[PDB]
This record gives sequence, structure tokens and C-alpha cells, in this order.
Amino acid sequence: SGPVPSRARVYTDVNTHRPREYWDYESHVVEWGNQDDYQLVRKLGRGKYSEVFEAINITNNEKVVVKILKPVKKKKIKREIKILENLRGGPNIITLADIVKDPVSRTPALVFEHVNNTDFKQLYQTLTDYDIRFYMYEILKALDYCHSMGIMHRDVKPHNVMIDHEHRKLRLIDWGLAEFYHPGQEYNVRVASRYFKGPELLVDYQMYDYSLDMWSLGCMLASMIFRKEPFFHGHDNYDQLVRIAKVLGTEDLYDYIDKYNIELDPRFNDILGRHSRKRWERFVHSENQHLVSPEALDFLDKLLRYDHQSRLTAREAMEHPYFYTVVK
Ligand SMILES: NCCCCn1cc(CCn2nc3c(Br)c(Br)c(Br)c(Br)c3n2)nn1
Repeated sequence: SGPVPSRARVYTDVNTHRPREYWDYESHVVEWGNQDDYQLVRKLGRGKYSEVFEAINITNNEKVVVKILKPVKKKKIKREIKILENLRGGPNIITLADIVKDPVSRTPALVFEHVNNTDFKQLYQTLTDYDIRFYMYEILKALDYCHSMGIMHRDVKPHNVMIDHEHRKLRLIDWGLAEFYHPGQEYNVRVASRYFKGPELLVDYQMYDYSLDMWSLGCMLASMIFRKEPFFHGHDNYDQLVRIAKVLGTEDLYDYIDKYNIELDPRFNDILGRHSRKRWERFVHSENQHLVSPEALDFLDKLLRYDHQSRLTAREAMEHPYFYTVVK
């Protein structure tokens, strides 16, 4: 037979009318800067692809963040670089300050604007209902920009969202898994963190689009307004889909895979079972009710849907009554 193809309902042909130089990152030419301008202060942490350091730009005494990449495909590095430069200056998008050669690692090092960030561990215990709506709207501005620029993040999660709660500044970071959207193109389903993987990734559907980020955003919103991080807490990719099925039901899951003619992994036969769709009021209790509103539930409901085409776009989401309270 063969799976039914899909198209993004918005920003479908953005890259089709861009010059090749815009999306052809394999032929991109990296403009190298001087590594001597930066002095490593302290090690912020290590990722699976890089090491992150706090540093100082000794040419202007400004504080910066250095991302020393570990040896990976050259094509992947130029992808992150080209994407960062294309999205440079956009709303709440992290600013790529410079690109330098690290003398030790012998790999590129990405220099970013510094953000006085508080970890989301202590932060999500201090956010009011207003704070949640505000930061959700700030993220949407970032997602809508990169989606309009024809770019697909594929790793939206609290860790990739820097927040300076003092000056109320937000920055969407880590565009190493980001990609250009081309209509009809199959992508790698092995993206994003497990808890934020969309159903399309879990059922191995490759022709996805910008709406993947909207599911991830929905997972974040659900964890924040219900005080349950993460909302969908599976121990693996297979159990992850089951956790989702226990809330959204299995009947809408089959409709989803029948529509796109997707065959489910046969190992789901002994673990999925049958589940009704639950109402969102179920997860509301006296400890989080102050963060919950009818508008919140309706907005969340329109984000968390099996069908990636029936999800709210970033632009649509910004029009939702949930953000009427937000000061603009
Ligand atoms: N392969 C994953 C890369 C990140 C690993 N990592 C970093 C940290 C410390 C927290 N942190 N990371 C920041 C990054 Br990346 C930027 Br850009 C900026 Br600006 C700030 Br502020 C960051 N803070 N733990 N694991």
C-alpha cells in the first residue's frame, strides 16, 4: 500500500521560493571568528553533542555562553549554523554571537548571547497563572517566527527554553535538531526528548512538519498548569505512546493511523489495550486549580491531538482566548 503523504497547512512553500543559499546548508561557508576573544570561565554542563561553557568576550567585556561541539557530521554542524543565522534577530530566538575554532577539541565552538537563566526545577514552582500565559506567548512568538522562516525545531522542551525571570526575558535555544521544512520530504523520527515526542514520531511517520513543535509545546503547558512534569511519563518510546493513549484514548489513535494508512508496531498488541478519552477536568485538583481556566483546557485540548494537521498553528494559538489576559 504505502503511507498517505502529508503537507504543512501553513508555510508550505516558504523554502520553495527562497534562494538555494537559504536552505542549502551543505554548501554553506562558515565565517570563522577569533577564538582568542573569549576566555572560558566555568563549565555549565555537558550534552550528548557538546559541552556548554560560560565565558567572557574580552573585546567588549560582555558575558557570553560557549557551546563546544563534540565531533559530529559536518553537515549537521552547518545546519545548526545556517539556521541560527537565518533566525538571528527574530523574536525570542537565541542570538548566535560568533563561530570560532577551538584549539583543543579541534571542533567548531558556537558563541551565544548570555541569559541570566533560572533552572525550570525551582522556576516552575514559582510561576503564577499569569506568568505561565506570558511565557507561553513569548515561546509562541519564537515558534511562529522560525516556522514562518521555514524552520522546524524538533526539540521543544523546558531545558531548551532560557528564562530571565527578573527582566522577564525568554530565549529559545539549542537548534541542533532543527531542520528546514520541504513539502513531501521524509525526516528522521528520532528527534526531541521522549516525553515531548509527538505521536507521529512514535508511530514512525516521517512526513511531519512544524506542528511537531506544537505538540511539544502542549506537553509543556500540560505539565505547568497541572503541576505534573512531565505530563506524559513513559519509560520508553513504546510506553510513551501508551501513556498518551490513556489520556487521549485509543479510538482516536486508530483514526489517526487509518487516515494516514499507518500500520502500528505489532508489539503494541500486548501493551496498548483499550482506553476511553479522558476529560481534562480529571487532572485538576486543589493544588493546581489556580493555574487552570476553561480557556487553558480548551487551548491545551487544541494542542494535544493525534492528527498533526488538526493541531493549532503557532499563529492560531496566539489568537486563543487563553492569552487575552496577557498584557501586550
Ligand atoms: N547537547 C546539548 C547541549 C546542552 C547541554 N547542557 C547545557 C547545560 C547548562 C544550562 N545552560 N545551557 C545553556 C545554553 Br546551550 C545556552 Br546557548 C545558554 Br545562552 C544558556 Br544561559 C544555557 N544554560 N546542561 N546541559
